[PDB]
Amino acid sequence: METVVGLTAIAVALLIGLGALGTAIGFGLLGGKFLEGAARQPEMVPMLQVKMFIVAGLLDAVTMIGVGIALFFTFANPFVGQI
Amino acid sequence: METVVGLTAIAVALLIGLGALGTAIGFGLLGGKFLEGAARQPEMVPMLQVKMFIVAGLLDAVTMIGVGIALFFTFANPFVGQI
Amino acid sequence: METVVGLTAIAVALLIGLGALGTAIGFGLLGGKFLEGAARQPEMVPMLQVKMFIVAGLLDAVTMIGVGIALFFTFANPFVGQI
Amino acid sequence: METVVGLTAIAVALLIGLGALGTAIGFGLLGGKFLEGAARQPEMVPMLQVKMFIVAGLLDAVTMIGVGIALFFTFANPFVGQI
Amino acid sequence: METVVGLTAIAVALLIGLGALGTAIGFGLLGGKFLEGAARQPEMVPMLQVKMFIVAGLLDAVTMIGVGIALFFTFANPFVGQI
Amino acid sequence: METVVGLTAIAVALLIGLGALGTAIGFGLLGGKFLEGAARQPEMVPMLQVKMFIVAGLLDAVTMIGVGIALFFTFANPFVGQI
Amino acid sequence: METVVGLTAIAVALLIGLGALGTAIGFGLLGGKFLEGAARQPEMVPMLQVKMFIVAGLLDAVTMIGVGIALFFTFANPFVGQI
Amino acid sequence: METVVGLTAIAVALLIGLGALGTAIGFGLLGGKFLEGAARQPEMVPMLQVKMFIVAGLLDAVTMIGVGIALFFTFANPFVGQI
Amino acid sequence: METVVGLTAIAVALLIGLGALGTAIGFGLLGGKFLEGAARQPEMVPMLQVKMFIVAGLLDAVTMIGVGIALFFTFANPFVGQI
Amino acid sequence: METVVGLTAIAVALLIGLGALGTAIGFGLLGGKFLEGAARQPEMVPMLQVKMFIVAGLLDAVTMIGVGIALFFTFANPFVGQI
Amino acid sequence: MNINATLIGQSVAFFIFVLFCMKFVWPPVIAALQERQKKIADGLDAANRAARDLELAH
Amino acid sequence: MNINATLIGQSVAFFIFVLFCMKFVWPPVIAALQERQKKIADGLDAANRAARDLELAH
Amino acid sequence: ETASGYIQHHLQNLTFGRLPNGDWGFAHTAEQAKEMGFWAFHVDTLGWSVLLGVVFLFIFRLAAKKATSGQPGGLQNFVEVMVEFVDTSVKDTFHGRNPLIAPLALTVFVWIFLLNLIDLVPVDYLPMLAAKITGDEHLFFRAVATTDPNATLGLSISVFALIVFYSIKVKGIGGFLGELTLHPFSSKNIVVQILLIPVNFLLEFVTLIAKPVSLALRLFGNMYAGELIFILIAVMFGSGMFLLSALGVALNWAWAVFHILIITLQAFIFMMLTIVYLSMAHEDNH
Repeated sequence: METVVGLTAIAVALLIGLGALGTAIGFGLLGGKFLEGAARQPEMVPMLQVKMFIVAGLLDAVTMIGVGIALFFTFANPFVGQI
Repeated sequence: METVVGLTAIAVALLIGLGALGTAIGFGLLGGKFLEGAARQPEMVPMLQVKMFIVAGLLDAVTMIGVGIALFFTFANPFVGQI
Repeated sequence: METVVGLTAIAVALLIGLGALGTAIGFGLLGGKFLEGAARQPEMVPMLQVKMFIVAGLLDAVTMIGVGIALFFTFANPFVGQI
Repeated sequence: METVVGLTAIAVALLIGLGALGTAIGFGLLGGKFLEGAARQPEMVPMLQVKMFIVAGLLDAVTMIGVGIALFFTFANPFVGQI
Repeated sequence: METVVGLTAIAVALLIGLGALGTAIGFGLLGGKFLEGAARQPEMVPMLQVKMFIVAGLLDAVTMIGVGIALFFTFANPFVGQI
Repeated sequence: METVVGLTAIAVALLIGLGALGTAIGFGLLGGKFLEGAARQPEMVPMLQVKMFIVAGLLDAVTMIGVGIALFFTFANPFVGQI
Repeated sequence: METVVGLTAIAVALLIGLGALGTAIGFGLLGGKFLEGAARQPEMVPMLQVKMFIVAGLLDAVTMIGVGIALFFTFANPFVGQI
Repeated sequence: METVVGLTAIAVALLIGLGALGTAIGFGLLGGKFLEGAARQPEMVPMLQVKMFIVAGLLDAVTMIGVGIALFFTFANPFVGQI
Repeated sequence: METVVGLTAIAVALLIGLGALGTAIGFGLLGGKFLEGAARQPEMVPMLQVKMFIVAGLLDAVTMIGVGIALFFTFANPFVGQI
Repeated sequence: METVVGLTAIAVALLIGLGALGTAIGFGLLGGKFLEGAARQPEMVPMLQVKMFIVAGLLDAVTMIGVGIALFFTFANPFVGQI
Repeated sequence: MNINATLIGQSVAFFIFVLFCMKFVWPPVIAALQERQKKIADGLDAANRAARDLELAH
Repeated sequence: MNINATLIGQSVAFFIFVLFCMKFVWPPVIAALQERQKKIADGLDAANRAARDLELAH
Repeated sequence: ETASGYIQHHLQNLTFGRLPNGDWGFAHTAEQAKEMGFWAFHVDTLGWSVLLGVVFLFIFRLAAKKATSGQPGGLQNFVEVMVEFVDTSVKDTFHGRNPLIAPLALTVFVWIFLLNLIDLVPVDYLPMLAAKITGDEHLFFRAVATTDPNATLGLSISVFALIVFYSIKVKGIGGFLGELTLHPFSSKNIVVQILLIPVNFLLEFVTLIAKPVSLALRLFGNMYAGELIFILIAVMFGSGMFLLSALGVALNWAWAVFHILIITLQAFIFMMLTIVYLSMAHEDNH
């Protein structure tokens, strides 16, 4: 019992920490090019801002599945029930 | 049996975490080039958007095979049956 | 008890440690293009500064969730209560 | 049997997780150059598309050998036989 | 306590070590663009230096929380109390 | 015996996973520059292709040794006998 | 205690090694831009060299805190006690 | 006996896996620039190939050492004699 | 003593290994910009070569502290003296 | 006796593997700009080639300490005599 | 998961549908599009020839 | 697990999704096809007018 | 009943095998199904895939059999749009004269789209109606055909048979083996060429075998994760709590709207990869 409970605290840290690492670097790559394109054509900013939020939905797609399975492991536990 | 169950919680975290990390950095690269391409000429935005979704299905391919197998190790369990 | 408590200290270090690593790299990628845009178009820096804070909220979305959960694990550990 | 089976769930998570990580970043690098080439030369899109899918065959080849041996370790086991 | 304290020395190394790694790489990216802008147009330096310090605050924000928690776990210890 | 057989299962996942990660990123970089050159100079495409394959041979050389030894450790085992 | 003492040798290695890794990569990015600026504007070198040392103070800020704590855990020990 | 033999499979996997990762990424960077140079000046390609092979020797030198020590640890293991 | 001595081998491997990894990547970044500058302005080479050694001193500073501590932990041991 | 001999096999894989990883990526970066400079200035290639060898000596400096210590631990193990 | 003779049954279905599609679905539809495209091309070319014929009358 | 409860929940969600597609995804597709239907009609009609082209015999 | 039992029931296909009980025989439990050999068919998956294949083929034949040439009718207008789109995609990717590629691309796209379309309806509507009609409250039944590895492998292995067939038909047997051993590397002398033939085969054979496996797993992955996430969202309502049910309906709608992109992209990408892979079996790239 103690090993499954202790190894699920670390499984939650890997699920949220690797998602945090990827989402923070992915928005630095996408947002750096949004500020560079907004300097190139400042009249197209409204259009580029909508196209950036469409891509933001694609970055935070697999990260929200992992942040949702990681909150499921802290308030419920599918492994503990398996003894 | 507790070792197989505890190491399955880590396997699920590595399997979703490395997918969340790869998909967030991979779309930050692809998305950044899409916004940069949109800045050169906004007349081609509709065409470039269609090309981005054609690549989004190639980029997010193996990351969904790991998210599917990870949700299949939490509810069903191919390792418990093996004793 | 010690294996649940000891592995929680590592879970906490992974939650905020990976968050610090991703936000510092992400703000170097984002901020590097903000200084380049300000050097090319100095009259647009008031606009670029507002556009940067819209990306900063997206870059810190999953990282602040990790920090919130890390403090929760340190002062109200949800695994010690699961025996 | 319990250690060989519990360490095979970690082996599978590394085969599919490292392959998911490398192909999502590789297609973000490859596809990011295809979207720029499609903007620089609007008439070259049909040629660039067929040349990109040749590279896509090289990029995921070794990853698919790893997603295939991982599915073999998940539904069969060459190690359990070694006891 | 042996296990709790032992694993807390590792937790502190991960908190300060991952924070140092991200902050050092982040300032390499941010600072590289500050020198590029300062060489491109030298009369912009008074402005670019202040803009670099605004971004430096966001860049180190999570790293400083990580160092704060690392010195808290070094001289005080929440996990030890849990017994 | 079971620790040698279990660690061999991880050794195989580590051999193939790192090779998959490396070649997927390597071809994203190489192939990305091939599409960039093909877009600017469409007359050079038949020549650049031959040259891309020259490099593809060097890029996979160590990776093929790695997956070859990984398959060898699954169908045969030089360690189990060493015990 | 044997384990408390032994895990501080690994804590010190992570704390100095991750700092060395980040600082070595960080100065490659910052210094590479200093040479690029110096070749473009030889008359600005006296100013650019002083600005590089401003950034160098922020880049190493957390790495030196890590080295200070790592030497503290080597010649003294806050974890050896509490046991 | 089993720990030394088992941990040598992990040592062999790390010597070849890390070498494969570096060589695959290294040739993606080197080859990417060779195709850019070949597209720019197609009259110099015979000269750029020999210059690329000079660099290829330096790039794989330590990787060849690591795969030569990994095939030595695999056949007639040097650590088994030490105990 | 066995686990303190055994974990000191890994501590030394991490100090020199992470230092070697960072210093080799750091000089690849700094070195590429020196050759780019030498190709653009061959008259500037005497100055650029001296500025490169000023940066090389900052780049290797923490790596040499890591290698110095690693040789100390090899021929002497501050952990073994603590039992 | 066995954990020191087991862990020193992994310590050698870290020293050579991380060194191989860093130098292969470092020479990909350094060599990529050598070919770009030679493709830009065909008459300067004999001058750029000697400058690349001066930088190669800095890039591999710490990596040669790593492989030197790795071969010392393999044949004249210094930790197996301290237990 | 379970790999079964289902993939043989699926392969048989794939070829039967593709062969029927090639012989009885695609040719009649592309023939209609080609006939229409010829009528739209002729509708401009014959009209332009008839309009240009006036130059001979002049 | 209330099986009936699951059915009610899925039913409500499906109803909302169908409403969205009917008032969001259906209008653009029918409009696009009807516009093509009109372009073809204009093209065929214009060819008929071109067919009614006569040259004066003077 | 427990939620682990509901999820484990949903992840089982209707299987048939010649058991000794009688000529006709079906699996009544998961263990009894897994115990059978490779000579047992998933009847639900063959049933839905054949039915939707015939539906696609029938609605297109109803238009093709009465094509007006002039002004098109409501159905013919839609059928022409699909043919025009596929022919454009083929002509932009392939420059040859093969009459099989366009009918194949249209069939592959529309069939795979319809096999995925039955996933948008509530996941336990069809299984309960099938159970009630059959008279067995514990019957196994899965509607979505692409969530079974066998359906996606059946599609890719069949495409691979065409890739190998055309390659051999135009390059010749000796030429095809030649591409796998004489390219990408060649030399003016035999002593170097003999050292390159294993390297050539090691590059070409690996990159050839990854084509059927990638097509199947790329189609299976997104679809299997999609059906499984709907089964997990359905368990959320089973708890009976009001706030948890309100979250479940919002997530189900958001996931279904996101799935309208996935259903379209996987069908389109399988079509494009099929056209591209066949087009490179009629040309040379070394």
